[PDB]
Amino acid sequence: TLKSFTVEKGIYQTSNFRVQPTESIVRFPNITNLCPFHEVFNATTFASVYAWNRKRISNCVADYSVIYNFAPFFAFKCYGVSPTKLNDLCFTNVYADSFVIRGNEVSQIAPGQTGNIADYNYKLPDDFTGCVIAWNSNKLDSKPSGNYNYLYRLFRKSKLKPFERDISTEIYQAGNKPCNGVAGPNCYSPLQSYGFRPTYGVGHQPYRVVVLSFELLHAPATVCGPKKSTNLVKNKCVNFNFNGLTGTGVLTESNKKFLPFQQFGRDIADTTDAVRDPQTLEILDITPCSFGGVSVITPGTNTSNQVAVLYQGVNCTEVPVNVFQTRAGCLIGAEYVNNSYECDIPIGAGICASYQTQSQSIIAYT
Amino acid sequence: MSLGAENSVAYSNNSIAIPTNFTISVTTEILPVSMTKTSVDCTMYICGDSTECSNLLLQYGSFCTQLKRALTGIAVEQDKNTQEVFAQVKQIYKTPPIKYFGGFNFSQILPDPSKPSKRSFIEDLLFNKVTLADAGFIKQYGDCLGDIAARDLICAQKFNGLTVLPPLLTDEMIAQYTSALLAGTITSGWTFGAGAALQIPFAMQMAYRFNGIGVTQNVLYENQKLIANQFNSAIGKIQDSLSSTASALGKLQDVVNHNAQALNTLVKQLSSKFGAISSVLNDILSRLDKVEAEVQIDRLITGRLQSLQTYVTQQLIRAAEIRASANLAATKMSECVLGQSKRVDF
Amino acid sequence: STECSNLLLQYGSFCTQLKRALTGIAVEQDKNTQEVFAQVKQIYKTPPIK
Amino acid sequence: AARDLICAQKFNGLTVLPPLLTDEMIAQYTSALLAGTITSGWTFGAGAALQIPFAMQMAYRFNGIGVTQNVLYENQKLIANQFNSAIGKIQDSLSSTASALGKLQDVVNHNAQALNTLVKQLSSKFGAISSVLNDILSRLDKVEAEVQIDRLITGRLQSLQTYVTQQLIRAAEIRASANLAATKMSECVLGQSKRVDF
Amino acid sequence: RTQSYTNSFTRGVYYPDKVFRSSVLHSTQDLFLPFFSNVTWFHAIHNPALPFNDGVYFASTEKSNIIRGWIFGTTLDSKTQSLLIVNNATNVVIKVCEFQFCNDPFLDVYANNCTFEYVSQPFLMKNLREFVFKNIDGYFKIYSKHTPINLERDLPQGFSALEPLVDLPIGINITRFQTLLALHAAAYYVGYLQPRTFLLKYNENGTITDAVDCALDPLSETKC
Ligand SMILES: *[C@@H]1O[C@H](CO)[C@@H](O)[C@H](O)[C@H]1NC(C)=O
Ligand SMILES: *[C@@H]1O[C@H](CO)[C@@H](O)[C@H](O)[C@H]1NC(C)=O
Ligand SMILES: *[C@@H]1O[C@H](CO)[C@@H](O)[C@H](O)[C@H]1NC(C)=O
Ligand SMILES: *[C@@H]1O[C@H](CO)[C@@H](O)[C@H](O)[C@H]1NC(C)=O
Ligand SMILES: *[C@@H]1O[C@H](CO)[C@@H](O)[C@H](O)[C@H]1NC(C)=O
Ligand SMILES: *[C@@H]1O[C@H](CO)[C@@H](O)[C@H](O)[C@H]1NC(C)=O
Ligand SMILES: *[C@@H]1O[C@H](CO)[C@@H](O)[C@H](O)[C@H]1NC(C)=O
Repeated sequence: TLKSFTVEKGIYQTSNFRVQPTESIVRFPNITNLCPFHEVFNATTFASVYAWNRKRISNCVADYSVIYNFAPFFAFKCYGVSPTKLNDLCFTNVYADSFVIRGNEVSQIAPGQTGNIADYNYKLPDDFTGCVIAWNSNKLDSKPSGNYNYLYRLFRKSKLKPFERDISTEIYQAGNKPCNGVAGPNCYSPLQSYGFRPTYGVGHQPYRVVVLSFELLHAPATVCGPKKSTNLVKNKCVNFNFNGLTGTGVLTESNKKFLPFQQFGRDIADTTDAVRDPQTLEILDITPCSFGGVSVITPGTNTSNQVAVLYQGVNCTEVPVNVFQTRAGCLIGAEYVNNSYECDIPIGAGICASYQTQSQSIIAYT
Repeated sequence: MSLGAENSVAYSNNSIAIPTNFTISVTTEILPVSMTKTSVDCTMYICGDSTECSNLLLQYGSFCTQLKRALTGIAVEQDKNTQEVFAQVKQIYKTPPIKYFGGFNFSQILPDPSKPSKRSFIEDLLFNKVTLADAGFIKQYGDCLGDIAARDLICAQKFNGLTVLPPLLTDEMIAQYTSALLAGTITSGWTFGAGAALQIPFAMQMAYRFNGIGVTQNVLYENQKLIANQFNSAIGKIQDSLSSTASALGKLQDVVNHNAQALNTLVKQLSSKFGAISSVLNDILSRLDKVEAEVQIDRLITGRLQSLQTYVTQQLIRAAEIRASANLAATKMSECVLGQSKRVDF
Repeated sequence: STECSNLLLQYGSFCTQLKRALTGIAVEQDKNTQEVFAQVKQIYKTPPIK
Repeated sequence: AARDLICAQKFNGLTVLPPLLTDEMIAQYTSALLAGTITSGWTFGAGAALQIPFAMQMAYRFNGIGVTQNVLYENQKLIANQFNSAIGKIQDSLSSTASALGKLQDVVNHNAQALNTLVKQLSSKFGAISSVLNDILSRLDKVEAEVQIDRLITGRLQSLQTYVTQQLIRAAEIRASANLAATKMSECVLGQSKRVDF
Repeated sequence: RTQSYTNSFTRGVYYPDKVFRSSVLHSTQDLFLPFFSNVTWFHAIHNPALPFNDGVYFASTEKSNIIRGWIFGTTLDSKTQSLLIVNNATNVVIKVCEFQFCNDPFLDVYANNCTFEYVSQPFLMKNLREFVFKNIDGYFKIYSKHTPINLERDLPQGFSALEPLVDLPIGINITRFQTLLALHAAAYYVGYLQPRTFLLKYNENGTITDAVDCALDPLSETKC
């Protein structure tokens, strides 16, 4: 730590000791059902963009490796998460939103986009965490005579708020003369047709779009992926996995009075101080296991290679990663004598150390 | 605002004003000497036993080596300040058990053997009035491990890599030095500050002090009881002001409060995102893949390193101020206690 | 700009520290002037005979 | 006419606060110190002000430096003339040469150039596409504008922290000089100093 | 129906998140009811729709248990799934089913597609009750609290934080709302939520005890 082969007399802060974790604990809710992703990604007909269908997924175990088997897409484009880490952690509820657009408007299915679909049909919020899945459907949602079964809304009074729907079909008016239900001069129907043909270009093909919307855990978790639980131990520094969040610390029984809607407890530095176990409705205090600072007390290497080690701030019945107890920690390797001299190496609250003949050894004194 | 009462002294070219009496005044000057010694572990503050964060923290060079070096220099400088101010006497002088000094009554400033820490009454009041933060100079990890009542700020500081180091000289050593200085002043005069302590009766020493300000020494010997009574009344008024008024010791309370508030700000900075998606490092590591979490970890590392740098720079500036005040206190210890000063308002 | 304010809210309390430091400097300047010049308890004035 | 520097400092959030004591109050304090020095000597700094004729006070000052007081009384008009000539020389030097007051001018100039640099740092791009937040917010969408605005925020925050740090160091220097000025007020004006070159 | 006006008297505080905090002051920004506001007292013996503007505070001080449920929407005469809440001595079924009900919603003590049929404990048991409704990003949030008021004259002083009960997963374009009656009279208060910033205070048991509205008077801005 000094980048030198010879050290001088004094006390040096070298490193920190940390108690390593022994076991691992995974605590997940006891859920045995399977999530209906096959009925979402494999359907005969999907709904129109202005009337998009929302499916609520809950009380099941979700495996995301079958999504590639169910549908022939390329990119599993997620925003708040990653595709490869979806099977480890878990959420409260998952929503699936299904519609068919053209190839030009796939880029508008994104947080912070404007246009036709993103402003009048389907708007994503700015803090959207989830994945957007899009794939070509020229062999299913196209006809040689023109597919008119899918409609889009291009005329509206105002922009659409996130996750809103508009199903009402009224004659849009853009002038002072009222339409009064008659599509005449300055009157247009807001529902226009895609008109899908297989002879169109690659940017005009139908695209089947499924939007998976995850919400982070605030309520006790109803959907969680495939992971076997582990029995709970206490009063040991372990690695825990409580409903998707990891960490290292010591779990003890807690005297905190949680309200029944509360599942966690945070500290001032925004760290999970207390946790609620998902299997048994029990409150557990999380505290990190023992640590501290280590100071090495030495004379020069010209004098001797003997050292004394001060474990700073700890009460060393808890020492490991003569023995004398100071108020700066406790001292290992120096023998406390009942004599007083001038200070040579300052240790702590009135305690010094020196190298004295009376064989040579390191002594500590006041 | 008013600058003071209007006065107009009666000046003439043949008129003088000569005082016919006097008063003995005892005033109080309070000077900071040291501050709290702290140590910060970067690897636990920034990362918190995450291996990936440590591996990306080694890419930033030796910023924490010089942060640690600066904090160590401040910590040694505090003990040096206390040593320069208080350890000025060579021998621990003791007062003889016959406590008669011409009628001057030093019981409120000389120590007593009833309590373990042999402090005086005025020192007891001064130590009771300046409330402390009760920081990590006393070990508290056994208490921080046991969750009792509510979590303290000190346990949140300790659990995030911030530590308070105890001073080298304990409070009873400072009280021993102060008592030795008082015994040398009372029994010897100023002779103990320039060589060997030569004893002198206290009335004759006070007559030397009266000769030092241009007053003939028979004025003391003809007014000894009045001056002794005035000194005793002024000491009693210092007692009553210390028992009643609580705003006199604001400098040492400000020294305590700044060091508490800086560590509280350093703990509260850990909840910031600094443009990342989360302030929690394990959430970033679990929700994301390698590269995107590396980007978010870099954002958090840059923000926490900047906050730590700001703390260390402000600590260096405050240590410079404290060192200037301690140099002034050591000069006042040499010139007022160990001698008699002709400098005006010193 | 509201977007810049919402993005600046994510940086913690750097500006509270900057405001505190500037306030301390500003109070310290008035303390400097008071400690240099207000060394007299009463406002004496010179007699008209010069 | 044209936009001032102080207006451009004001429009960007930089404000200069007035001191607590006005210049008339400082002049009142200075005149009170002068009147107490002339009409009392050093007696007004150690208690109540006791009057003494100025020739007798000056004889006390001569007695304090090791010269007997008959030297003043036998050379009073010569010493008065020498004092008046030296005060007139100070008048001539202050009306002629203006290079003596460079310390207070440096105090003014440092505070001017620090705020000028802090204003001029708003034109820097800091790796973004522009230094204007409105151009970034109009040209780009939300994510790209967030990236460019974050770069500008980091640069402006760094420059503001640099300003505050150098202001703290300058304030430490100013406080040391003010402590020296308070000591010289206590020891040169309110008394007579035996310290050499003080 | 008869209208009156009453001071809010520092009421209408709810828990902003499901995270336990104790012995700490927290700063939140959410749709709150501002302190000392001007709420409206309605005496129902007689009714146009009350507008839903950025959330609605609701309260009732009725011992006889007459007020029972609401309808939230825009038109409320069929054609759109709006809301339905019935709270009898039996279960408390929240429905989104339209009904084509009359313009005077009275209950007698002598439809179409449906999505939500939640059944839970009785909401209704000196029985002052509190309600906060909110519509943010398609989510309908409902908060509630009961308080044993001693002197039934107006809205009391003190604090009683509101706990979340039901989170409906969907709701679009809530602009108006209405209440019900029960006959064999009613008296409710309506307050309006505004995006205020609050400084919450937690005790050692994790209960919200005091709060400061940061935009009420300059003393509260100094406290914030
Ligand atoms: C989960 O475990 C708890 C306690 O071990 C039990 O009460 C509950 O019924 C279990 N749930 C299921 C679905 O098995
Ligand atoms: C979709 O479902 C139908 C009917 O169950 C089935 O015939 C078809 O093979 C399924 N598609 C895939 C890709 O499994
Ligand atoms: C902590 O240290 C003190 C000091 O000697 C000791 O009395 C106490 O027993 C220690 N606590 C333990 C060992 O749990
Ligand atoms: C002394 O003072 C008196 C009264 O002011 C004045 O008349 C006289 O001229 C003064 N003495 C001298 C030498 O000026
Ligand atoms: C003054 O001295 C006497 C002894 O002569 C002592 O009893 C008394 O307590 C002293 N005064 C004070 C205020 O302590
Ligand atoms: C509340 O608003 C009404 C509307 O005019 C007004 O008459 C009443 O005085 C207000 N209440 C106050 C200001 O307390
Ligand atoms: C917290 O709850 C305990 C147990 O009921 C009670 O004794 C204590 O007074 C409560 N603290 C408060 C109300 O501040």
